[PDB]
Amino acid sequence: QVVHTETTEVVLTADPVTGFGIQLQGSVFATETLSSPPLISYIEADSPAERCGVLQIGDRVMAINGIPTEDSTFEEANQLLRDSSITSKVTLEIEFDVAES
Repeated sequence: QVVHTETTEVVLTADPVTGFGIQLQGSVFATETLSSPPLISYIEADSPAERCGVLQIGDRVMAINGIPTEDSTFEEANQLLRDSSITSKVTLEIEFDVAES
């Protein structure tokens, strides 16, 4: 159970069905804590994020498509996901903390 902590660059592509079944809450749309920054905490059983083979609940998004969000803006996160349609794909910079090997 080694302890780690790094940032990952997960580039996703808007699926022709749903697009981005993955949701990121800025500690506002969840009863668990609030007034906090935006992060990933929701994936679909058929979304590019789930099938990305490198995404899960816990990823701290703080630099998506350039926009690292300001303080806390849930609406901002959703906007970034929708702004991915422009290029058909987005690059979300997240931070993970390994705590189990």
